[PDB]
Amino acid sequence: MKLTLWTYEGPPHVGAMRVATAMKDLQLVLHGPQGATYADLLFTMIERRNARPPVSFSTFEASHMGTAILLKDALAAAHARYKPQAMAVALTCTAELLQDDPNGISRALNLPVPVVPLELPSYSRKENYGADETFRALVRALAVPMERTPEVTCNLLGATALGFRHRDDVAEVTKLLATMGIKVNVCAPLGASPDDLRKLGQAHFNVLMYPETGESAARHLERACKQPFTKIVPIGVGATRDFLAEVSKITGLPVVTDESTLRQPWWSASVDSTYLTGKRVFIFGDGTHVIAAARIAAKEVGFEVVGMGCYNREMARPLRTAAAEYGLEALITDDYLEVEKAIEAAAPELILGTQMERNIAKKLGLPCAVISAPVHVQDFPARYAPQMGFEGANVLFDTWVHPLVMGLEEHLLTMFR
Amino acid sequence: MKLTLWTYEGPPHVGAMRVATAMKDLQLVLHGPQGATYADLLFTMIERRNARPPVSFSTFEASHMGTDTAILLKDALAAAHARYKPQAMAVALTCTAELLQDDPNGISRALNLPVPVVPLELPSYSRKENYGADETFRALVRALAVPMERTPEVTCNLLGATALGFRHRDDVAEVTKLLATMGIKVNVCAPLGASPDDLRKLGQAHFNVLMYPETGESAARHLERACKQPFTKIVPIGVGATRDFLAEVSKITGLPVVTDESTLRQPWWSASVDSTYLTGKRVFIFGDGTHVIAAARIAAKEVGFEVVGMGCYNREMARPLRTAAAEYGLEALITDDYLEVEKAIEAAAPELILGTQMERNIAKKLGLPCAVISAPVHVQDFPARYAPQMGFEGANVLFDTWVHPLVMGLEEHLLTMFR
Amino acid sequence: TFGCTDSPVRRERGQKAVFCGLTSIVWLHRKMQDAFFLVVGSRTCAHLLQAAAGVMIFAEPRFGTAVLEEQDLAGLADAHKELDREVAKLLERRPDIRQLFLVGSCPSEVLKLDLDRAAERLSGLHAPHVRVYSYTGSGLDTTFTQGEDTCLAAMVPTLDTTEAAELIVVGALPDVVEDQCLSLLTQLGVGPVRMLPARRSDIEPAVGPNTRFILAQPFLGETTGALERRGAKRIAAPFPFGEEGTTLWLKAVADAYGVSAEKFEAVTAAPRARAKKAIAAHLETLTGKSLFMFPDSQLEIPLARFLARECGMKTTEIATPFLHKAIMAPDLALLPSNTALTEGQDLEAQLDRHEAINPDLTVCGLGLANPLEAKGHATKWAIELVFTPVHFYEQAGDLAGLFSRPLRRRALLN
Amino acid sequence: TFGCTDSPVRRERGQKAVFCGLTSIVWLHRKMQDAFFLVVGSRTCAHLLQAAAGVMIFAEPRFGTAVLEEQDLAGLADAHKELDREVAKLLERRPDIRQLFLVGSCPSEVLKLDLDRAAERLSGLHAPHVRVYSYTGSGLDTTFTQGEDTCLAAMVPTLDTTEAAELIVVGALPDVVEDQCLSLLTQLGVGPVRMLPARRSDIEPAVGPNTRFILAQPFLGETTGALERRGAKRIAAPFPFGEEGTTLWLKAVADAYGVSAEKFEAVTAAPRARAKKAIAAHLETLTGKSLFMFPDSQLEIPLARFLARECGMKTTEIATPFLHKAIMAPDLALLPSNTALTEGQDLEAQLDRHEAINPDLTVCGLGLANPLEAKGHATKWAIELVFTPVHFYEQAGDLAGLFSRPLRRRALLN
Ligand code: SF4
Ligand code: SF4
Repeated sequence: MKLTLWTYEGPPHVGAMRVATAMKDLQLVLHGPQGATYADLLFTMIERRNARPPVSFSTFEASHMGTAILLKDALAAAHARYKPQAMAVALTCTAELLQDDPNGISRALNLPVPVVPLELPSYSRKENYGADETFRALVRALAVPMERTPEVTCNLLGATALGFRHRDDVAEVTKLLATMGIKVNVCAPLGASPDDLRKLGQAHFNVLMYPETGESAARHLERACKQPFTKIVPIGVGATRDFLAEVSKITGLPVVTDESTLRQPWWSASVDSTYLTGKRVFIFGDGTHVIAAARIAAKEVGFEVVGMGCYNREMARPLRTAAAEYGLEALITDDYLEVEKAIEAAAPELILGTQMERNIAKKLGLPCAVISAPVHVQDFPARYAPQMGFEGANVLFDTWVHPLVMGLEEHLLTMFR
Repeated sequence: MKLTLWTYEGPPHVGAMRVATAMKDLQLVLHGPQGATYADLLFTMIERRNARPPVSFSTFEASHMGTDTAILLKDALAAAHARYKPQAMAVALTCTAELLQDDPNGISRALNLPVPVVPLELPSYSRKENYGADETFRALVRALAVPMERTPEVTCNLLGATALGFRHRDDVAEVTKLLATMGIKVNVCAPLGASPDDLRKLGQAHFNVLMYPETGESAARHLERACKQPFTKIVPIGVGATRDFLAEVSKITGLPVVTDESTLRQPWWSASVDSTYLTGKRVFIFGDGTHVIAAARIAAKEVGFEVVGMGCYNREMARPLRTAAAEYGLEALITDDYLEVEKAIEAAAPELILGTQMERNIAKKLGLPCAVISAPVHVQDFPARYAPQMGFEGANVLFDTWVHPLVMGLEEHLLTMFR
Repeated sequence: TFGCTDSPVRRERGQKAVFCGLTSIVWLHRKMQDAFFLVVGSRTCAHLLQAAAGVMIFAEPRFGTAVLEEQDLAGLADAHKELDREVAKLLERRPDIRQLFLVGSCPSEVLKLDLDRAAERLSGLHAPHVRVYSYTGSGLDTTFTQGEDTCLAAMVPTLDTTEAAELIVVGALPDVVEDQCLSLLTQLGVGPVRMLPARRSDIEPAVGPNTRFILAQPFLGETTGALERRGAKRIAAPFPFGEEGTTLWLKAVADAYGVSAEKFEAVTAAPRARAKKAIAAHLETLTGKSLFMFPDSQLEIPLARFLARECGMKTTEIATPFLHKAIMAPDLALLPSNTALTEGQDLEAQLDRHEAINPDLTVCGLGLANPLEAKGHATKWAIELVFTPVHFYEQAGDLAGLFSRPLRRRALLN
Repeated sequence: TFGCTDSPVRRERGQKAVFCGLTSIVWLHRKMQDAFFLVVGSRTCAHLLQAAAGVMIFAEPRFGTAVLEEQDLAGLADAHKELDREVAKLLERRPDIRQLFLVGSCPSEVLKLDLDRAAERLSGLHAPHVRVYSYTGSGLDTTFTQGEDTCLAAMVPTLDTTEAAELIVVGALPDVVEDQCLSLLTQLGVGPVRMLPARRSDIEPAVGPNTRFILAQPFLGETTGALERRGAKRIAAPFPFGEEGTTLWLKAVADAYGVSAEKFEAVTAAPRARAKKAIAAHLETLTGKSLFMFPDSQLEIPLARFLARECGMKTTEIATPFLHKAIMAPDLALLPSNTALTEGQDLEAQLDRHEAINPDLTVCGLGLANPLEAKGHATKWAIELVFTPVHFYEQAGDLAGLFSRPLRRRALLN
């Protein structure tokens, strides 16, 4: 038992939901208690969706302890009602403690579409694992070896529902691949139907956009479909360049860039940015966004990276490898009190992190920007707001620098009283 | 004379520079004192430019009070030509040189150079920056726009985008898109991006999009009389006004309205349940005529705020604004004195204020939420990221910008209330 | 055309979209300044609290979750020793807390942790400074506001005994509401009167065979039971929403205390006229509009009653997650007799009913609200009605405002 | 290898890119708490103060501008009546102000408004509470920091007479710097010592034939003149930048006051060792780098002296808007002999020399900074050196930091 107030990540079943809601024509059925539907809210409210997530719960209660029957009707009702191309079934943390076997129950029922069962270790793993696993499982269950499309094409892998800037990152990466002759085959799970998943095999290679929600499924595709997948995530001008280089090697195609709107390199080089130099930054968040943020901070903006860490166990190796290159020991924790402590010890001048760090930042009168989930409604915006590629860099620059000029502004203004 | 701390607008010559810097292959020469170069900084720093503005000053001083001064502007004009070989030049006076004897007209005709030299009249004790811009652009246009044969393709001109324009760069980008989405291609865009040669080619466009009334109207009219070119009366800021703009273009060209709405999220966002408490919220709106009019329609008709005040610092837009504000049961506030604004806001007293870097401060003083909708503005509002106000991404961008300070206000309220 | 005492109520069971009682901790811990609510449960529970608490989570709130790890499952163990260590760690870094709540979850119940034995031993180890109780807030046994009910009911047995005839107003209300309530009752000459729960642990009420209590919230079945079990007697009354609700509520109390209609109409006419005028502003957009209410809180029947009778709305299907026949009787008596009444629910079934009915306003949870808007239906999210001051006279106009607003916005957006 | 007293200085006159004296009001009003600076000028003037004040404009600062309207040009009536009205308006709305400054602009001088006659009449009308002065800050007459010089020089004639031999440190410095300075001098045994300007109008220093002054800032030619005209005597010294500059500055004072080399080395060794350690941090990226300075402030020669001698920089062309031969003598003595010196400028001509020179570091105005960066040259904008504390011992390392930083950032960004 661990006293817990703040949690960076949900239970794994929310990760499952994140894959389901990301897709179309797929119904997720979760065995769980009356009350388990509370996650509904994250999708309809934070992501401001216009449809209930394609998720249904058996919703058992006290009187029901005496329930395998319930999951069966739940699976049945979802098919009858929505006639989806495919389904997935799994257990909530409460139903993890029950007897009922999702695998046995769904094969008993025998429906005219595939039903993928999922293992969700609700007492050992969290949201991201949930999403990686569900996505992986769905892919193993539908991806067939296939003939390569005549034109050069790739898959976008790992874009999910409550993804920090997934919507616009997908838009942005599609653009820069297209500026280089590559057309997108299918994007999964975001936007994909189970039928789209069956057509994955025919792409030449895979863009792994988000390691924590797509890696597993990218590997399966490497052995199962002879599909290589990109290791570099294009956040930051430099990392975007190398990503493009990486694609060149994979495809043989020459690197072609439309930089007519890339304003970050000049902005940062510009005279105004000279006092950014040496500014101490603390960086926290999810493995992927932290690694990218640190390269931008050191090699692109000129901050001193003074602290680096993440909440997701899964990225602890790539992060330690990376942090090492800055003379820094990675901080791996999901205890916001460990972060609060580390920030205080590092005493940065800017903090880059999550909604939580936003708050810590305010507690300590420090400027602050948000770089990764978990995040509130604000950071699911109406305006175009990628993190990847060139517009990504542009956007990043404005977001980070803004709270510094405000700080300088508040300081100076009160200093003239 | 009148005691002045804050000023919404520069002197007209700053407006001149806004036209010149917006252009390429055009040198402006301004007769003015040593010290007049201070506006250089505005382009270099706020618009973060990578080249010094195409503007040179005669730079006279104390010891020069004598026949020397006419001679100085002569050298200035001469040196700029010799050195940059521009396609065309313009020449006018600083406020202090407006008090001197030297005539820009007579002196440049005396010099007689191989390219046109447009003289400008800048009433520096009666008019301000935007006037300066409108007049310089007008003048340049009169001097260069010839009647011409209409292009085979349907094309239009983008008129009024200048240098220290609030969101001009990305507005030009955005309007270009929605015209292209509808079969129309842009002929020339001026002042922003154009050379004096492009200005000669204005005549061949079918019609004119008047993006910013306060920096392009004059030139649009000239083009109506001189080129039989009609010009759009509606400025596309806000989903509704964008629609009407498109309707207006349909009328003018005959082409059907075609929209790519795949990225338009503002209507749903504000229809969305989380927007309900925006209903009835009192907004005060101030800034530049054009932006305030637009902002009011979005507030009332699109987001559901109650518009509780409207005004502008821009005397030129007084009529359009009184016309507009009347429809809201409101009396327009026309002033350039931030203290009148401060008083009006207080009497109003709104829950949100939409305005200018000054109103951001007044808002701060008053512990009120606030968003910037119009010039004058600082470095931060000349962003690296895509940030139009016009068209569909405009709406999207506007919605984020306005809602943000309200959710922060509620957030800081609630969490202080929790201790 | 008014009266629903004899109308058949649809007892529905199936897919349910509701919050668990754990949620109640959110408004509840605010009221009880001395208390801390420790949920023994999974990370799911932690997550829910977080989602449910939004901004509050950053305001060091006096609730937390003892998240069960892998080895707390694996039998035997000191589930109890683990719990104890965490509790000591908690009470130390937090000596302000005077009463501690072990709030049971689904996982904790399915694992059958004896939280009662835990509360017992812990009361021992931490007396006299801290008293520790136990109660279920799980999805298995509790819907949303029902978590308030189980909490208070757990406190009742342990309350001080007394023989004085006193009035207890039961149910956490906002402090402005609580005060207005307290004032009016003093003006009517009923006294002395105390709330359950009280603002601090040291001024909890006493109960005895001569105690009278009246409910401010519909969802207090269990608490009623435990109070009656101690000898206390309820004043039946409809719930104080609107002018009519409040007057009828107050009157029920006055009558039980023998207050002349003299003093009653004196104390009450000013506040009443104020209340009725505030409501009229909304009568405009409200009258004639058909209403649908999904089950969330047990507040739906009396609020449907307020909306029909005082705002001229027409009821449709009004659903509650639980319907106490006796407590709700006053309000059922004044609800329009056409009303299709539902206890529990089967989501997809009820949505088909909804689609068919096509109502002008729908009350529902956040998970339903936007999807419904998207498909054309104006909604009003239920959860606002537990945090906004809505009870009694001064908040009556504000109450009706909660429902006019969405219709006015739907109207205004086109 | 060091010595520039004999070097031909290029007196250039052509297009100039510099700020006018009005700018000086921006740092200057901060140091004189009692004072208000009223500029009589055009909107152009107002706009420049605005641009030059950036954020400060919103901090209710104690300067403004009586902006000339059309009627004020048009002949001699009420320019003075109108000015008077605005001053009365101003002094009532702001009764804390004890000194008011009519600051002259280009427009006001071309119009020949007699700001002097105005100051005198207004001193009359607002005595005893307010004394009003007049001085020019116009582009026609002053470059940037030269506005401080004209201001101070206007105050001098009116200063109280005294016969005590006192030290006056001339030039607005940061309060941090001013105190460090004041302390060291008291520790050397020099006293009593006062600043011009003083923090408040009531503690302005007195002047007499027995007064000694030393300059803290190079741009004080006029104030020197007016101070001497009253009988005071200047201590010549180089300007207190770097360890060398400060030491030599302090030495000059000590010498004039006959303080033993024992007492001097005692007070001075600690802060000196501290100073030269702080500068070593920067010696790394600084040594061997060529320096170019465009004309802005008159601080460029002594700063060039500090950069070359203490940080191992190589000078190139060092330009100043004005070069007082006698004041700048100590520092010219220490500048490396190769240095091409310029007074005034022709922008295009100087820029050709710049391009030709290809310097590692270029000091310049904001209007040139970015364009030069774009073209590949590392730059350090000049205007920071009037707001940031840079003088004396503790600020020395910081000073070197201002120049090292851009080079390390150009390095770092590739
Ligand atoms: S429904 Fe049960 S398992 Fe889920 S959050 Fe509520 S108490 Fe915890
Ligand atoms: S140079 Fe002269 S006219 Fe220009 S702002 Fe300065 S004082 Fe005013």
